[PDB]
Amino acid sequence: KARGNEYQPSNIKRKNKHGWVRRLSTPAGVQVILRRMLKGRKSLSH
Amino acid sequence: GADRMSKWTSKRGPRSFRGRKGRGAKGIGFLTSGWRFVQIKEMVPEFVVPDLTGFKLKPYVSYLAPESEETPLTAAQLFSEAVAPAIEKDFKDGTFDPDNLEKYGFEPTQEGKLFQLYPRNFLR
Amino acid sequence: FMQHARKAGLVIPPEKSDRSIHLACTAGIFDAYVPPEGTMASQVSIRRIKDYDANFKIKDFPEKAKDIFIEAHLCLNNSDHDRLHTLVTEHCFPDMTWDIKYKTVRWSFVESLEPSHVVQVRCSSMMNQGNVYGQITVRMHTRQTLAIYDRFGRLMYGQEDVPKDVLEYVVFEKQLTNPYGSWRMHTKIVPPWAPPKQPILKTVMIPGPQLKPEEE
Amino acid sequence: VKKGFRAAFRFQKELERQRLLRCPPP
Amino acid sequence: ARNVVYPLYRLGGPQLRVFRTNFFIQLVRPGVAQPEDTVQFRIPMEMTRVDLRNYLEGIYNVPVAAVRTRVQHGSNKRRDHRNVRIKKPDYKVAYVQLAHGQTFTFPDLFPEDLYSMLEEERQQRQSSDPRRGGVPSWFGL
Amino acid sequence: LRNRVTDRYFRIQEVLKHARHFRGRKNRCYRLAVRTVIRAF
Amino acid sequence: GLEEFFDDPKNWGQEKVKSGAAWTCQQLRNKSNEDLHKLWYVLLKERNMLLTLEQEAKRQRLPMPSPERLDKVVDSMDALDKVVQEREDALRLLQTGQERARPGAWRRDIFGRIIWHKFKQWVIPWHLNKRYNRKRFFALPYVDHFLRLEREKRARIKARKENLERKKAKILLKKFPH
Amino acid sequence: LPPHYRYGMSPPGSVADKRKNPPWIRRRPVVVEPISDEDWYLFCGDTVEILEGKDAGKQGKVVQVIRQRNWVVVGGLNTHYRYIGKTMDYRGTMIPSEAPLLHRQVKLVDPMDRKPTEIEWRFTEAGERVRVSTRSGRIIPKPEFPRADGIVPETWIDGPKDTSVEDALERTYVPCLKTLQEEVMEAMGIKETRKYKKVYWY
Amino acid sequence: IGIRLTLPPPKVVDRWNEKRAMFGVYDNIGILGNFEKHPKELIRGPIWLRGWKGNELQRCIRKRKMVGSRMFADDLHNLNKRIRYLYKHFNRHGKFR
RNA sequence: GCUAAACCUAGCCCCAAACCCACUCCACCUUACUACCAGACAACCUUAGCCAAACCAUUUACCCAAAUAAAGUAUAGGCGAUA
RNA sequence: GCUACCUAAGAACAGCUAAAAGAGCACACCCGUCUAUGUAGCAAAAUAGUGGGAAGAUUUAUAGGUAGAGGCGACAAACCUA
RNA sequence: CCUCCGCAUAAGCCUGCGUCAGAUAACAACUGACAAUUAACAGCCCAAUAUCUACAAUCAACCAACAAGUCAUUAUUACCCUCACUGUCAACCCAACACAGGCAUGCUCAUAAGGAAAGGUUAAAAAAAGUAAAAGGAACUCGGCAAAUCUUACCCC
Ligand SMILES: [Mg+2]
Ligand SMILES: [Mg+2]
Ligand SMILES: [Mg+2]
Ligand SMILES: [Mg+2]
Ligand SMILES: [Mg+2]
Ligand SMILES: [Mg+2]
Ligand SMILES: [Mg+2]
Ligand SMILES: [Mg+2]
Ligand SMILES: [Mg+2]
Ligand SMILES: [Mg+2]
Ligand SMILES: [Mg+2]
Ligand SMILES: [Mg+2]
Ligand SMILES: [Mg+2]
Ligand SMILES: [Mg+2]
Ligand SMILES: [Mg+2]
Ligand SMILES: [Mg+2]
Ligand SMILES: [Mg+2]
Ligand SMILES: [Mg+2]
Ligand SMILES: [Mg+2]
Ligand SMILES: [Mg+2]
Ligand SMILES: [Mg+2]
Ligand SMILES: [Mg+2]
Ligand SMILES: [Mg+2]
Ligand SMILES: [Mg+2]
Ligand SMILES: [Mg+2]
Ligand SMILES: [Mg+2]
Repeated sequence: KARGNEYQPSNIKRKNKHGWVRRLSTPAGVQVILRRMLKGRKSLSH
Repeated sequence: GADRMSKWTSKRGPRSFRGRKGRGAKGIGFLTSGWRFVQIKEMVPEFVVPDLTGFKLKPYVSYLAPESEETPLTAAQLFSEAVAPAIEKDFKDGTFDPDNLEKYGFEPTQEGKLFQLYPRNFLR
Repeated sequence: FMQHARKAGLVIPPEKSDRSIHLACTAGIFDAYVPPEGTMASQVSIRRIKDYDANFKIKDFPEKAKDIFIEAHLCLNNSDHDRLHTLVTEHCFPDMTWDIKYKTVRWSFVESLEPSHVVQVRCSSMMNQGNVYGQITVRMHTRQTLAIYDRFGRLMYGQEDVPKDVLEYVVFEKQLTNPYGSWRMHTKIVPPWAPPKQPILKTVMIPGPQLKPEEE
Repeated sequence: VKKGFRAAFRFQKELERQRLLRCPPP
Repeated sequence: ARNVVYPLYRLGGPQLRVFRTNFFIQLVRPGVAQPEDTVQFRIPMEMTRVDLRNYLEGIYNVPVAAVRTRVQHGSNKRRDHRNVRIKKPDYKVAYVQLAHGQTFTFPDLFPEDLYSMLEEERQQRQSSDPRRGGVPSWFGL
Repeated sequence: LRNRVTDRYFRIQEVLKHARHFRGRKNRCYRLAVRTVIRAF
Repeated sequence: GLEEFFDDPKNWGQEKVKSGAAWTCQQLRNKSNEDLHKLWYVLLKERNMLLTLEQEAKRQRLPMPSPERLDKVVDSMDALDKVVQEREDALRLLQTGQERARPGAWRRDIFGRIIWHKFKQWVIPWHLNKRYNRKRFFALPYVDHFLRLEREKRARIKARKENLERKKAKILLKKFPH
Repeated sequence: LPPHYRYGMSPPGSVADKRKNPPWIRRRPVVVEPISDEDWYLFCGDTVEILEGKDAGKQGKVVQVIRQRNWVVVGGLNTHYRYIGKTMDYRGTMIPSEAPLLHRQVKLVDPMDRKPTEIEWRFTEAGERVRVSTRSGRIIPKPEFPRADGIVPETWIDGPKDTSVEDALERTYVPCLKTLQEEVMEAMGIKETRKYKKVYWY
Repeated sequence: IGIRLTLPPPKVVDRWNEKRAMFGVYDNIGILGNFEKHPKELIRGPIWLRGWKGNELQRCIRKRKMVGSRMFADDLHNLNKRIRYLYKHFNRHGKFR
């Protein structure tokens, strides 16, 4: 009906879906953290 | 949405993370048999406190004392000032060899000694 | 004013620095001999002044005092703040130059009925930032004119044509520690028995007590 | 800043002209 | 000790001992009214109640009955001029219930020339009376 | 930027000078004045 | 028992307390070892008293009498720790010949950044545990381009810095005749 | 502190300094001629002659110095005036305030000749350092001055928490070659029969 | 506004300094130096142009051919894109065809 | 008269030369920055497409090792564009 | 982390009829038939009234899975972070 | 005068109307400093080998079924010590907002708890939401839409 309320916060789902470990397990995730430190972003993970 | 810059802490997660995270406190024992915790006097540290009776040293130094140049200690200095007397006197009086070096003071292998040095078990 | 600082939380450490605030004029004065209705201490002060500067004389001091007076007043007329600083103390500068701002001033030295005459000489102690200062008092009796004009150039009081007899006690002081120090005007006596000056042609009122909403 | 000083000179002359027109001397 | 690895222990071995401890503590006056026997301390996050108890019993030689611990959150709500979050350091608090009859109470600490020239000249100064009419009071005429 | 015009002020103020006496925003603004001044000429 | 957390009550309400010079590392070297062990706890008590005092001062919304006292005891304890570290390090280098007193090794992570991986204390070996094997102490080929890019970044930074300082030298040498 | 900081007359950390130079301020920097600390020959308390600028043609004693801006502040020379009283109702009492001076603007002075003489920077035969005068050589000593840490090294008294000089200088060290913890252990007399077992490291 | 109220500082131009008084010297060296050196090797500059004239894409292809191997990845990517755009522009776009 | 307007520094770009990086107090691959236990878990794959050919389907430069010249020649190619 | 579907183990359903119910009236609850307001709105889909179901093919919290040349789909060419 | 709300737990954010000072619909939810939530509550677990485990729930008794259901140990070996660590605040979360929206669970079912529709004045039009209506009672209307009332029968899918 009414949108915008998509993000229902859950910390466990958050860190499992976008955690350091998942990004290090997936080979492409290593490239994610590499591009991110390359650009110089402060938080490499969530 | 969620904040990234704030450092992760036990406060942020659900009950499970709040329990499992830990805030830097180091271990004291273990936990078994229905969340029954048990500490051990062994793992419990023991502060070593001497007596202060007949102790004249004071935390502050008087300005009357003169300046003394730096003397960063080093292995060669310590050996030449401490052990060299014994070595030279035993040389020029009796006889010795690379053996019996534990007499002069030397740990050929660190195991079997309480205070290991590399890796060191003790702290500070 | 420390309660507001406490209540706000602007806590600060005390002023700590090897530097020291150097000045050239002590605040106030040491000794003011009350004028009449109309000694060995001065001699000792003169001896100390001579010890600090052998090239000194009492007989010529009134002439230079008169000169300093007249030139300082001419510098007031002309707004010569630099000369006035050089020849007047920092304690005497404010009371002399505070109220005259936003307006001009006139002063002429017509003549001197009686010659300026020393009254007393005083000397300071060693416990003044490790320095000393010497003071002199001189009675002066002359005739001058004064007329002020405000921002808009209209006369406040006084007349430039008609002089008026005047008698005052000028106080000079000098820093004897430095070589560059010179005598400069510091303060005045303004004794009580002295008469009041001429009032202003304008009339004036004053506000009564501001009755907080309760009769009294 | 827009470099150059010829325009600044031209504008200084304009300004002094305006100043004289505003408070002309006797 | 803080920022120091401990030697790992396995059963049947020596006992860990500290000689030059690094833990520092701060007695503090409380905001909430605690009883007479209670004391409070501000300490790091690494310490614990048992080793703090040994600390007190050994170094300062005071009998200790019980200890509780708490963690306080430094507010990260502050923001600098760059709009960056500023966090105050978190800190642990210890509440020590004393032994039989100590009955401790945090005492009071703070119960009780250029300036000379300044106040001298200030009290020498006289307020310009209104009858003068905003005239300089320096001249005699 | 290596070449930038600095005399825009003057080269437009000549037009505004010729259009000083007009009414409305024409006398003040330029693009409203240019379309009018050339028309006046 | 508890008053040692506070200075002499004579000092209470005083704005400036007397304080002597700090400790010298040379002096601590010259002294014995158990003397240092005792002085450690002495300085501990002093520093605790000072911290309590400054915290109470912040609470009462006032400054502390002698702040330099704090940094004095601080760098004194630092000199003590430094001397003891020097002694134990010289001893280790005499016996074995190790400089850091904590085993480790240069190792290449997944990101290609070579780092001094230090060792933790473990009960079972690395070939039997399962957590340690997941750390994946090696990098893959695709990391080469990213490494090249960080190298390019460092090069640009150094070049900007050196060009900056050259231009500064040039401008002030131009300005001043010399 | 931030880059390109401005070292004004006030020191860092003071209330006036933090009011003048907040964290967010970004003003133009200051250009100064390079002056190596070895080439530096201007210390506080030394007599200095000024011959240009305001109040030119005089000499005096340096109040202090700023090595960053190459400034020297001298007592009562090159002085303007400022009020210090509360301006709310009180007018504000005047006081003279000094201005800084550059090393190229100022020249040192010979004690006996008391004239402006430039300087050479030599090593005396005995070492380790000497500052010498111009054409007619005079050895200029360094001024004497109260350090900030110790108010008086001569008129100093040993407090309770201050240790005596004889006890501070007396040494009791013994190169026993042994560990601190072991030494303290036999000092206590305690013992421990249990032996530390080996553990893995990785 | 673009104009500035105050004048700028005067530009000091020492028309007699080292290189302004030395300018152009050793340029005919090839002509009246018995042809030991040509002026093309005399100039100071990049390696992909020392006595060479050329337009944009010529310079780009030359510098990738010569110093392209030493080039950073991002610079070489931007340069390849540049030569691609310039090729297709000069060859497909414009008048006169 | 206000709102405003003006500044010249920070620094940056292009070249050349030269090869460059990592507390060694603690922590960080489990949910990264978390003192401490039995898993057998490991990578080596043509780039394609837009576009041009006035459609599109074969085809359409993108480097891999001396700058210039030979040479835009020999050649290839819905023998067309083009290479 | 919305949504479509599924997986693991959980929770909710008063009262009145019938007294068996993919039954009825009807709370909570789910949905959204009709009307009006609103349309830069309280709201990037709501408010008020009225309505269908409300022990089931029900509703729902938690974690996991299905990823685009695709998934899912009681095919509306639906849904897959407005 | 309202309460179809409240209280707390969970999930979620993280100090976000507690003390002190300040200037800045109204000027505290804005800034600087100060203090804070104390575990018994809830997380943070189980030595191995082999081995055992046909018989739902529905007050579980009867009857009554079908969609066939949520729970147990045993023999041996080894087994000293002990309660440490972590969350504990708030007027709070997802919707760009102090958003009339959305939100699981236990008790309260009208509240012992929580709240305030009106800034003040006049009572013009038009507009929204209600209330009442003479006689007629669908003749309005595409259509009994809406409102009112409590009502019959028949067709297509
Ligand atoms: Mg959104
Ligand atoms: Mg959901
Ligand atoms: Mg975000
Ligand atoms: Mg707790
Ligand atoms: Mg205008
Ligand atoms: Mg194609
Ligand atoms: Mg569905
Ligand atoms: Mg029912
Ligand atoms: Mg039904
Ligand atoms: Mg409908
Ligand atoms: Mg209807
Ligand atoms: Mg129904
Ligand atoms: Mg139904
Ligand atoms: Mg269909
Ligand atoms: Mg269709
Ligand atoms: Mg419990
Ligand atoms: Mg609570
Ligand atoms: Mg909902
Ligand atoms: Mg109430
Ligand atoms: Mg209201
Ligand atoms: Mg109204
Ligand atoms: Mg009717
Ligand atoms: Mg009908
Ligand atoms: Mg009709
Ligand atoms: Mg009809
Ligand atoms: Mg009809």
